[PDB]
Amino acid sequence: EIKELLKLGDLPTSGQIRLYDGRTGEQFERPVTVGYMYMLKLNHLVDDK
Amino acid sequence: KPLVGTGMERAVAVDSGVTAVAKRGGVVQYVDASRIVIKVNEDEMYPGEAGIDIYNLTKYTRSNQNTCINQMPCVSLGEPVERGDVLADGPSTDLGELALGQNMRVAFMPWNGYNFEDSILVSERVVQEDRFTTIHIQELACVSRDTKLGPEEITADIPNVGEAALSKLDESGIVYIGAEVTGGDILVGKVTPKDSSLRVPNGVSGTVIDVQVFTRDGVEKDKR
Amino acid sequence: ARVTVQDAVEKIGNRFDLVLVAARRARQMQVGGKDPLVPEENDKTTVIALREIEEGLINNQILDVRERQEQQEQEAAEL
Amino acid sequence: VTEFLKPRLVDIEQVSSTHAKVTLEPLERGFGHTLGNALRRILLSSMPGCAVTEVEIDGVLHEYSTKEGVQEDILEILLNLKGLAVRVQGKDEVILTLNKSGIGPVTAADITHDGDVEIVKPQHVICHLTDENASISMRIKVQRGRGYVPASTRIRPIGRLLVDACYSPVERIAYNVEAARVEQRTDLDKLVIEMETNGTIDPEEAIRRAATILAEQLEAFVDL
Amino acid sequence: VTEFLKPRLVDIEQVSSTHAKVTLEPLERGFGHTLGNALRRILLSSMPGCAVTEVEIDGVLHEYSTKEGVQEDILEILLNLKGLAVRVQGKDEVILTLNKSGIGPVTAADITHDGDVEIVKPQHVICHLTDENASISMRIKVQRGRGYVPASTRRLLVDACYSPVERIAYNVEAARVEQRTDLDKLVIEMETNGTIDPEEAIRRAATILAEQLEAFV
Amino acid sequence: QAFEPVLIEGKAIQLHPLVCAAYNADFDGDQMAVHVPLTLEAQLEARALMMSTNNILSPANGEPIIVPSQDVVLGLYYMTRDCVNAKGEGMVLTGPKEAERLYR
RNA sequence: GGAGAGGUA
Ligand SMILES: [Mg+2]
Repeated sequence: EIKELLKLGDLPTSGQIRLYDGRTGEQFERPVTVGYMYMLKLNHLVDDK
Repeated sequence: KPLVGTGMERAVAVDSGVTAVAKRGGVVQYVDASRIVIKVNEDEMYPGEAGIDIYNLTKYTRSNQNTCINQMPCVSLGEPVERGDVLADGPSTDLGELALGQNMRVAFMPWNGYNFEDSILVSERVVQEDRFTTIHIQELACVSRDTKLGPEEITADIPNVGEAALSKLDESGIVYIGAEVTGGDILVGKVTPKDSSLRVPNGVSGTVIDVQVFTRDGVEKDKR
Repeated sequence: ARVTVQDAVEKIGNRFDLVLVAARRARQMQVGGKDPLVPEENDKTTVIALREIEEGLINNQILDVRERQEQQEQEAAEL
Repeated sequence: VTEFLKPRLVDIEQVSSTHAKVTLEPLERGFGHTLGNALRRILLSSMPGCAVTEVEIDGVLHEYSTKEGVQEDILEILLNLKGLAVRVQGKDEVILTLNKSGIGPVTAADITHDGDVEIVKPQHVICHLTDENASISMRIKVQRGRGYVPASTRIRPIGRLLVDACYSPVERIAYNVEAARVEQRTDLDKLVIEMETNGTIDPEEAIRRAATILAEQLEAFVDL
Repeated sequence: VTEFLKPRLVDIEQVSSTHAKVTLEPLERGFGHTLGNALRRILLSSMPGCAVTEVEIDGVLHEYSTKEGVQEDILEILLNLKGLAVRVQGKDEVILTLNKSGIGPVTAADITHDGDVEIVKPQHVICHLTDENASISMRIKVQRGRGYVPASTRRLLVDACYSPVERIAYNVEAARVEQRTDLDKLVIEMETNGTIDPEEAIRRAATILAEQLEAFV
Repeated sequence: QAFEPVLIEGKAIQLHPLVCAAYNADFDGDQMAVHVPLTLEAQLEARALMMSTNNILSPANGEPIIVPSQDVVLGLYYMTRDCVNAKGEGMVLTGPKEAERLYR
């Protein structure tokens, strides 16, 4: 069902797309994985240490 | 909101105390940044004591770990509401479902070693859009002990310091509400009975948002 | 600047008395009014002493004999 | 051989209000990517923009309080204001004034616009007044800048609130190289720059700005 | 404001005649890559140059043979010939001649060169003769080009090396000036083939790009 | 271990990634402490005994202790491989740097 | 200064 939902949108079903480096501007081979992840900022700051 | 939850959010959100869950469904009569008023439906109303439900929202107040908790309305004029529904979102909630952090676009790939062992490389949009900054609230106290050589006071005058550092103290000796102090400043000016003035801890910035003073009985109360 | 001490250790093959000889030289150089034998390039005294040791124009025995000679002249400096 | 065709601007297609496309043609082999990448980095890096810097609300002392009548806090007002889009013709530092009374949203269109300052999106929302006799009057300060400038690192009364600046018109830049058809030749490219600005910058002006900055900074290599 | 730091080329160091290290300091936050990378591509890919393109061995019909008198095979010979560095000021395409007899190394310095044709490194060994009475004469055809090409895309054919550069690299790191914070620094390091001094090559690349993007401004 | 310091406009001690193996120091929140040697002999002892370029072989056994750990190794392994049929297979080159230019 | 609780590696 993840594959089906992905294909509902026009995204590549494999889950991995092809990026481009920022500095050089040339392509990464080996298509990489990109998505959306939920992240939290834990209560261990640097300025309290 | 978290893009991929486990459906067990709303329960944790409303079964904790932070969100302001309605008690009798009705119609919002006037919302505001601080309070809410609900005209109760006809059915859920007692015969006498008609009244209308009213909620007050706790604005910025320190938690136990110095993280500010406040509540924001999540409704508007004319919106019906039902029993058990959510009205005011607390800290880290969104339309009454738990939301602790942010969802961000992630790509798995080594990048010039800047994520060697477990480190994380963070683009500058994450800080430009200001979507991780967290508000902290600290409480600083200053007491006027009753010691030998007589007691000591909080007079605005202290020795051997230029008026520049005193620009932020009013005539009494307590900083104004809203002054933008920085590292190494004077919040209340105390005197060595014979300079014990409280000072901001080094390195911290921020704005003063509230001042309180308690006085023991039998002592005249100064202007502030 | 220095990153290693390998060649200096080769000149003085113990890696412990190396520390003491270099320290004595740097002490002569810092509080004492002596001068370096190698051109300085905005380098601190410890690194300069190590560089001097590296070229082999100062070791323990030559340091001691120079100290003896200068002290003999100092004894002859009062007349 | 030993001679290179020079590029040119063929058409600036305006697909939408804030979405644009620029076409450059012709390009010898191996320049497509070079110019595309150089221009992308320049455009995303440094374009002169305009943004709000200081706010001065009438009856507020610091941003952590609340005002009676408005729905959001002051923090959300500042946040919504930070994303305001505006262009100024001559002056490098202007002051706008907003006055509103009566129920409803307060769009950017309620700003008392001067002759030269131009708002690009007159439907942008700022706050919701929820009382027939609750009013807000504020004095916005707009400056001209060249990037990101946090409130902390810049450089008076207790009435000024400082927001972070985000002077950058462009938001997303993409590009594509594709073979074209000159009278007759093979391996002759054509560059297409897709631009999504926030509406405050004219495309052709932006691309010319990037070209001139790149060239006049590259001048330090000739006659070194 | 809205005005940028122009640096003045801080250092150029000649570790050798054909290997140079030029450091430029300082540059805006994130232009070291932009400039260091455009120059990289414009140097490697496209630039005027003259390198041998075709081979004509007197006694070989085809490139699948071996000659009585040479201790190597033909393909290694043309490999060693690929690195030959020649400059021709006047004309673009030329055909040049060599002819060697007798046991001993066959160096480019012994070639029959003209005034316009100049060999950069005359000590460029080409082959070794193992017979006192075996001789080889050879005709080499050289052109003007723009980087690398294969030969099947165009006689004994070899790949081309139309460029004076051989290695380019760079790095970025922060550095200090009068009184100032948080910029970047560029360190170009290049190794030309002697056909032109490295500094001249950098100048050539910069002017190529600058005149390329003129019509925009 | 000793080190030279390089000033950084941040608030975290930057550490060279090779010595993490020696410290057994993951970067998931580990804290480290900094001391300074005051006297002269202490400075020379640091430089000539504990500077990181003098502890390469572990005292337990001669084995090196700055082995490239976990990511550089992946890079090198992916670098020295061979697909049976890749782009530009079979040509001949005039030394390493020529191959580098070809690849770039 | 000493106890108790929680937390990080
Ligand atoms: Mg750890």
